[PDB]
Amino acid sequence: SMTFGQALESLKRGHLVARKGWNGKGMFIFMRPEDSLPTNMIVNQVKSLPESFKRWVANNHGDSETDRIKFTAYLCMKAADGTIVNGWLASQTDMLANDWVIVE
Amino acid sequence: SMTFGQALESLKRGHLVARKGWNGKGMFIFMRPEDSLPTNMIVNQVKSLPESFKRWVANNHGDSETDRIKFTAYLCMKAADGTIVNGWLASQTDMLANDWVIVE
Amino acid sequence: SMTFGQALESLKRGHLVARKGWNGKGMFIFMRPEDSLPTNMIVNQVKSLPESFKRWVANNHGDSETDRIKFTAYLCMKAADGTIVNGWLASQTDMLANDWVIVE
Amino acid sequence: SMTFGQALESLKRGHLVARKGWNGKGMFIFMRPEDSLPTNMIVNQVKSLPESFKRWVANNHGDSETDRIKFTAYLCMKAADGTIVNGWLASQTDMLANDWVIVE
Ligand SMILES: Nc1nc2c(ncn2[C@@H]2O[C@@H]3COP(=O)(O)O[C@H]4[C@@H](O)[C@H](n5cnc6c(=O)[nH]c(N)nc65)O[C@@H]4COP(=O)(O)O[C@H]3[C@H]2O)c(=O)[nH]1
Ligand SMILES: Nc1nc2c(ncn2[C@@H]2O[C@@H]3COP(=O)(O)O[C@H]4[C@@H](O)[C@H](n5cnc6c(=O)[nH]c(N)nc65)O[C@@H]4COP(=O)(O)O[C@H]3[C@H]2O)c(=O)[nH]1
Repeated sequence: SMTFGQALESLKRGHLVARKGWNGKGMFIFMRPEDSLPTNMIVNQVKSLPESFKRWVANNHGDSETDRIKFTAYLCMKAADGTIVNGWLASQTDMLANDWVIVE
Repeated sequence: SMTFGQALESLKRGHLVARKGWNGKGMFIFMRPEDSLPTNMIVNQVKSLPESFKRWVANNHGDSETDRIKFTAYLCMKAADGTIVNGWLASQTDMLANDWVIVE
Repeated sequence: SMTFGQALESLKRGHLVARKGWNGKGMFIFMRPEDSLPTNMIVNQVKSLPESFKRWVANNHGDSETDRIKFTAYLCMKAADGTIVNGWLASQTDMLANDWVIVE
Repeated sequence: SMTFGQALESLKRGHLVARKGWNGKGMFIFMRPEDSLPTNMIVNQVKSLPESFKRWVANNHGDSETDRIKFTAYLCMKAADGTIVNGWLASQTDMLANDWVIVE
């Protein structure tokens, strides 16, 4: 069994982790990596951003081929139902628990 | 000024919102949309997923051209420093505040 | 059939609320009220604070100044197991869902 | 120069911790301890609970049964403005950062 801090260090190394308290169900959390993207690609290609954000980027960067915007790493959950919940957050219980385990 | 609930309804409609308490700084939050992705593309194309997740998908879906996995909508923050924080979360203060405003 | 924003407005008015899927486990959330306490009370009376915090207050707030410290309102959950989780937080799913209901 | 996991272990041992960038504003987080309270006390004594919750306990827990209710440990923040934010939550950035420090 691990603390949440050990779970986090495992997540940073690319592993899948879970809490025993979740009682299996095929649930686990994982980390999606950071990347820095060109603003022109943000404006002209990226599907998964709302138009208001893309318009803001376009207004402040124009046609720049060199400007970039950093998208941070973040945690996600593969839920029991199979869906990926982007932006998983840790409850007080999760943060203080010592029942974390490695899934992969 | 708006409650967090009004801010959320604005976010669902694609707007950028902020709290006055943040004191400007060009900060705002926004919603990234939901999508359902083919598992073959998850395995063979998606860059922004860790290899452990991609290997799990490959082992359970193989070469399927029809299986899909849903990635939920989520909130993000465009921070003062210009970075996009994926998976923004609301503090108790944020949830209970009535100083939310529309940015765009 | 209530958004999270409407659930929050109901919580601010003292109700117990839940998402429909929680019914089987009987979970709900509620809001604990704000209060402002005098520094002497914090240092010498309040049991539910760690010694380091009481000590910080004593040394960074003379109780000779007449100062009070505000303890903010916050959300809590009555869990399936019957425990009270202080400091409940909303997942992306919870924030964007429209299946909230009033329990009382 | 501490991960969030090491910060959590220090919090569990009663310390006040912060991220380095918080120094200018003097913010820190701390853990409030768990306790178990008898139901009669919850219904008839505890001020810092809403009436609906006290009423729920009274009607879903006879105080004739000898039952106690556990109130979990949780994190809090001493904010820049000096207020105590009950139920502090960790952002993705906070969870993945390695700039945590012990304040006391
Ligand atoms: N709604 C939704 N769609 C998803 C999600 N994950 C993947 N997709 C879809 O899969 C496409 C390819 O993802 P990719 O290979 O990571 O290719 C991505 C990736 O390389 C990069 N990118 C965009 N946003 C981020 C981000 O927040 N973090 C990282 N690390 N890369 C990102 O930009 C490329 C193009 O992005 P898109 O045009 O959006 O193209 C995305 C998008 O249509 C998700 O969680 N939600
Ligand atoms: N560990 C733990 N114990 C709990 C909890 N809820 C109640 N108690 C216990 O019940 C006692 C009485 O609570 P109270 O009548 O609300 O009486 C409280 C309340 O009036 C006030 N107070 C302290 N902290 C807060 C806070 O964060 N918010 C509010 N609104 N009042 C607070 O100070 C009084 C004395 O506090 P204590 O000496 O701590 O005394 C508390 C504490 O021993 C909980 O969630 N966790």
